Amino acid sequence: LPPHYRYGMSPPGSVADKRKNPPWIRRRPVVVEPISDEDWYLFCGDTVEILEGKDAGKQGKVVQVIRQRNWVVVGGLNTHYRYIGKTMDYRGTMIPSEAPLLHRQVKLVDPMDRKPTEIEWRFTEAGERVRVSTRSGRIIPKPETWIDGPKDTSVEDALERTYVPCLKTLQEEVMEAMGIKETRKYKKVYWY
Amino acid sequence: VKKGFRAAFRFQKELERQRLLRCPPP
Amino acid sequence: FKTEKEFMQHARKAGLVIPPEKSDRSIHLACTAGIFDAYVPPASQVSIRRIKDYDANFKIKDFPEKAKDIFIEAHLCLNNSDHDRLHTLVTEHCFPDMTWDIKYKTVRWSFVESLEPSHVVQVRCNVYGQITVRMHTRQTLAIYDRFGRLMYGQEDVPKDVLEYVVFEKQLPYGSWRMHTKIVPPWAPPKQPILKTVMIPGPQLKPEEEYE
Amino acid sequence: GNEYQPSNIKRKNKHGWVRRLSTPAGVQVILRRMLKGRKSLSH
Amino acid sequence: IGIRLTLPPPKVVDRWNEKRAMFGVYDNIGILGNFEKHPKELIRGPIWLRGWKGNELQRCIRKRKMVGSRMFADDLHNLNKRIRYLYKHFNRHGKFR
Amino acid sequence: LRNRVTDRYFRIQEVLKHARHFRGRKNRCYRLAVRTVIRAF
Amino acid sequence: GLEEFFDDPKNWGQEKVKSGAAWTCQQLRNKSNEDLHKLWYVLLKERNMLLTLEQEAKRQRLPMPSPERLDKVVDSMDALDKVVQEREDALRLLQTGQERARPGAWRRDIFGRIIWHKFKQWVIPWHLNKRYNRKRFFALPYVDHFLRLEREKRARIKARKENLERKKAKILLKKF
Amino acid sequence: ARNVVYPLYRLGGPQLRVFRTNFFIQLVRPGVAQPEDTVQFRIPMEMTRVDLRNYLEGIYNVPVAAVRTRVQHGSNKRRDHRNVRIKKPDYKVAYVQLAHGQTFTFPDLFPLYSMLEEERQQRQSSDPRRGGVPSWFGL
Amino acid sequence: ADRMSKWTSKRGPRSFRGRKGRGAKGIGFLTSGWRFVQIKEMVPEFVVPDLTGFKLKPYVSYLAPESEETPLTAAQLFSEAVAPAIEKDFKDNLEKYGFEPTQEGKLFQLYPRNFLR
RNA sequence: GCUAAACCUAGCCCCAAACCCACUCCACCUUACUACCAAACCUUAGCCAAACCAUUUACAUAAAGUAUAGGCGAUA
RNA sequence: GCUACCUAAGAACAGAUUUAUAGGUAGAGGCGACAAACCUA
RNA sequence: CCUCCGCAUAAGCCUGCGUCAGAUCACUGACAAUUAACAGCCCAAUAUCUACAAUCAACCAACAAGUCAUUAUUACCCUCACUGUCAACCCAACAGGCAUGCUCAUAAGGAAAGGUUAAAAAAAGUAAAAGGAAACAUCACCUCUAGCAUCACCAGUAUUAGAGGC
Ligand SMILES: [Mg+2]
Ligand SMILES: [Mg+2]
Ligand SMILES: [Mg+2]
Ligand SMILES: [Mg+2]
Ligand SMILES: [Mg+2]
Ligand SMILES: [Mg+2]
Ligand SMILES: [Mg+2]
Ligand SMILES: [Mg+2]
Ligand SMILES: [Mg+2]
Ligand SMILES: [Mg+2]
Repeated sequence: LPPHYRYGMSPPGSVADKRKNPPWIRRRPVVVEPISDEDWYLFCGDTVEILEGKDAGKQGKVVQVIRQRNWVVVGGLNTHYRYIGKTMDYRGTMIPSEAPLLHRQVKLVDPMDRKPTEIEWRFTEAGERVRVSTRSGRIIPKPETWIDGPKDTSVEDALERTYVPCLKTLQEEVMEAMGIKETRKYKKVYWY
Repeated sequence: VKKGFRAAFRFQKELERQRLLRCPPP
Repeated sequence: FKTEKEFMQHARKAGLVIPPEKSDRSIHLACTAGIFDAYVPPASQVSIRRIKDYDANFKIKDFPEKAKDIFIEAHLCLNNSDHDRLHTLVTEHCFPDMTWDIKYKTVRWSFVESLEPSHVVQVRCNVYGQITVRMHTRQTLAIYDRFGRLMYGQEDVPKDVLEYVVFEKQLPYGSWRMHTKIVPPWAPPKQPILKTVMIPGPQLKPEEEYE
Repeated sequence: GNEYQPSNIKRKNKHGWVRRLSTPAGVQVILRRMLKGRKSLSH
Repeated sequence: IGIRLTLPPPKVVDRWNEKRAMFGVYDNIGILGNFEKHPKELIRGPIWLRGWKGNELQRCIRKRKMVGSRMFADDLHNLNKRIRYLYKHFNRHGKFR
Repeated sequence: LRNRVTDRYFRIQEVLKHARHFRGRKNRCYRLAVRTVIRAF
Repeated sequence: GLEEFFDDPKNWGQEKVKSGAAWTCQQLRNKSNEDLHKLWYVLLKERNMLLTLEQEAKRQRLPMPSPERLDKVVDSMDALDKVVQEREDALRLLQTGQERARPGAWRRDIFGRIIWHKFKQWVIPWHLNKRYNRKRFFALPYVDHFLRLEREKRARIKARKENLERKKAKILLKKF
Repeated sequence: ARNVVYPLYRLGGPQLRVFRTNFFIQLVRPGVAQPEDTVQFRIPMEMTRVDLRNYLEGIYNVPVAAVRTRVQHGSNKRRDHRNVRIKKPDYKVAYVQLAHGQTFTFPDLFPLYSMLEEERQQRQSSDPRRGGVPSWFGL
Repeated sequence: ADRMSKWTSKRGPRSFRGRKGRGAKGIGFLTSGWRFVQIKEMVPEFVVPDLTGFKLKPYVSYLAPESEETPLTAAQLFSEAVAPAIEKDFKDNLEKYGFEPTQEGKLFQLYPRNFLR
């Protein structure tokens, strides 16, 4: 977007983002604390615990992760309760909408010890990079269909290694197939 | 935009006296 | 604007195509717009069995009074005018149902000993069951407002109040929260304010005619 | 007064790029605008 | 108006941190170290002006004769401009004559 | 600057508060205040 | 058959066109050249369907039924083009090995900068080319001060960005 | 045939064929009333009229008879937040009148919520005799 | 007195409009009577094949697996293409292997390129 | 009470070091952002200061601001 | 590119006329029916 | 009731009172437009003819002395590409101009009175007795310099070319 355009928990190109952060503004940036490139220690959906704030100590699940603001959306807690459908005379409906939380503001949960565990994205024989806990010997992996359409090519068709390597051009092979009988050749001109 | 840390405190003290004169407490 | 369809039609006329942005994030709401089954007052153990599969520790008879205490907390939510424990206590479907008319006013209501004891009636069941208690307690309410005029509700003498207050418990880490309050069509009439309010007639413009 | 009675043929003549690049002082003019970093590098 | 509105940002400044802790440590370098190296080299600062502190006109004169063949053309024209200015400035118009 | 002139509203309120019983536009601004107040003292 | 210039009439009004993902490049790389021609033509048809549908959606001033479908077909066509370019590049590398596919050179232009000019296929020769000889590709000494000035501007932007980055880093470390 | 130099051709060269022509096309509904025997398009910035005939004959084998070209300059009265002249996408449009009496009409293309549906219709609006008293209390 | 626009079609007088054009490639030549003759020789020629019976659909189904991005490395492709011929020939002068001295006689030469897109 | 005020932080500042910039396809010295037929170096000048004006006059530390030169008048 | 003067090559009705278009004369200048007038407030 | 305008091309600008909605004497965003026979955009070599104006062009009548033509020989086969087309438009004061073709008020086009009242001073018009003002250029002429050629004078030769005077 714009230089130092402030991203938010809404979509990265939303119209509501344009009523939130319009292109005509040059706002004050937020200070981003840089973490290591392989060290984005949050995965979408994993169970963690907020070590701070109201309802801390409970178990939540980070679903949305906008690495630009470097905050974590652990659903299950850390929410305000705000009306929606603010019409002219409609009574509205209160919804518990949840805002972000900082990466240093929450701790990932030990999958076997059921405790807030700070883990290191270490190496293994099977895995080159994987988060490995220090309080316990456990590796935290990332957690988690198609009906064919009328224009959908099957995998059975996709298994054909039909690119038999030749020394001729793609145009040449096609003309061999197409039967475009070439009479004249190109004349030699210079490079002015 | 005076880079300073005291004259602010002076104006804050004056404004607090103004707040006291605005409506004296019980 | 009138609703979503009116806004969309005047949007097409205004040409403002709302572009569909693909987002995985949704609302993890824990309230229900209504209840699974409303027990009409003057065999439901399947819902109790389905509820016991998740909680596995529930005494029905002792569930009421503390919830009544939570209901008393609702009175405290008006008596302290404290939306904090209110949002910590009841459902979001109840928060607008308990505050958006209650705000910008003073309420010093309270509950007192039951004319008739509350009895558990309801049981229900992306899982949220609903249990109601029929209660006839003593009430002491008064509608004080921006003018400070205590306007609706008797001053000191409590009155008998019977209703089927329904709380609800969702299924995560929470507990029962207040859902709604069943009032039958056979309920007694309420006492309104002493202020007289005009019901305006069908407002005819200078062109039409009045029937 | 209506002095500015411009015409496109004479405009691209007296202000174009070929004429402004025909003598090396104009090349210097092009370079001066370039280090000035404008957009309308010619006319 | 011309004042602040609130108390400004709280001046978190530790007066006893490490990058100021040695401020002048090992800086009596000459006579306390058997005359190996003077303090006149211990300064980490620009080579235009590392310890021959004349006037403003002198400051520019040293800047020229030290590093003039190392500047972009704007700095050379600038240094020449102010050098001409100062050479006119010293001996033309003032209070004492 | 390495220091700008920071004490203005305090200075002006030191100026004008010994003549705040006047009439006309000089009830307000520092120039009219100084002239009339100096005359008055 | 103009009937393909609109999409499948059955899917109209369904609010979404169930289309798969784009063809993977290496997966597409296993197909024959004749098959590549077939894929490119099918891509052309689907892309035309996408363009007509989107322009009509603007004409009807409504939302799009399958917004990702157009860009997905575009991306798949681009991947097929990447495969085609890879094969042509392998041919150019094997058969002669010249690096830039068009023959050309690096030289200097009348603005004094260093650039790479492209030769153009043209009939008459460089000893008689009435236009190419008019191309003043020579620079006498009168380009010196401007060239060094260009160096100066480049250096100014360079030191500016470096100072900005390191000072931002210093404030960042101050935040910890 | 856009975005590339075509090969140089001499008096008697080979027929410069194509392989995978990139010049995609877009044919829209007519805007004003038009005759039946012609369908127009927003062709891209490159190809010829005979090229449009050829591309149609390749894609669908249509009986192209007449071909038309008009250069709609994009407008230039619309400004950004920096207040600059920013011309729109200019476009050259074309029209192929098809033969043998064919006449193709424009296809008539483009011919959580329930919780709110249990809320907006279930408002239970404030009674006139209620007069602003909150209905959460039942007494 | 306006300059920031592009130099598209509409600039000035008649012939000043006449010379330049938008991004076409020329097709013909201008001869007597101000009459243009466009040869079928220099024209574009877009001959696509028949699309019937090709089982490769325009989109690919999501049920298929993923692979590794194997770029067409020139040495890798050259080895894969020339391995059997060289293996037989050494077990048995690169003209048998098809090395091209010059592409002066080929329809689709490479340096310069005469193919299209 | 309104207009208003106020707010940090964009990035600029100088230095340190270090030699840098120039090919998505394309087109680009003709009317630059269009695919096509028969020529280069030649001394910078001038004021200012002479209380006006003219010769004269600039465009690491140390000897030393001494030896050279001045309408022997200003200084360099 | 206005205007002054000239060239090229057109136009109108009665000349020391005006004008559509290109082009040329650069200040230490050109131009000037010489007004010590003009050459972009 | 106005129209010495108006309609077109030319130039010149660049979509600029088209459509669907907002609200800013009561402009903004999105969508759509202008489909060429007119006009440009040209013209395969080498040589060679090209005195007989135009004015209704036949007379008269001239001067300022004429604004338009191929031919010879050789080589040559394939056809409809590209780009302008809109509009209440352009330069300036915060009075005016615009080249050319048709209609000389007309088939086209246009509205000087926001609403009232009926003051003076002013501006414009109507009316008023009785009187009726109570120097530079230049033709002509003279003088002087210059006996002659390939970029002006001049493609000229002292009845010439240039410079002064009245
Ligand atoms: Mg056209
Ligand atoms: Mg002097
Ligand atoms: Mg002129
Ligand atoms: Mg024609
Ligand atoms: Mg028109
Ligand atoms: Mg009329
Ligand atoms: Mg009017
Ligand atoms: Mg009037
Ligand atoms: Mg009279
Ligand atoms: Mg009379």
